[PDB]
Amino acid sequence: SSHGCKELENALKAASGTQNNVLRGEPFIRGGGAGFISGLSYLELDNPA
Amino acid sequence: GGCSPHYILNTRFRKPYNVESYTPQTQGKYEFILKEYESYSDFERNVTEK
Repeated sequence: SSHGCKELENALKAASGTQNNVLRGEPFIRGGGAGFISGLSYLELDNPA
Repeated sequence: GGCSPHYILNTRFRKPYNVESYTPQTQGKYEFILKEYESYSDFERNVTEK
């Protein structure tokens, strides 16, 4: 009797991820009291209006 | 001399003689920019022989 095995495994798990997140905005105001100008022109991201 | 009426809101001001205008030209400009970037890379390799 005689016997012989050859056995092989090869595995490749590549992966990747990316994310680009960009936000911009520019309130602009003319007229009105400078305190109300600054208080409104500051961009509230939850209410850009 | 002076003593021309000059107002801002309810307050009245005496303009200096040297000054041609001091006037509440009121304006505001805001700028917001936000740039978030992510990348990641993963590489697993296995080799087995028997």
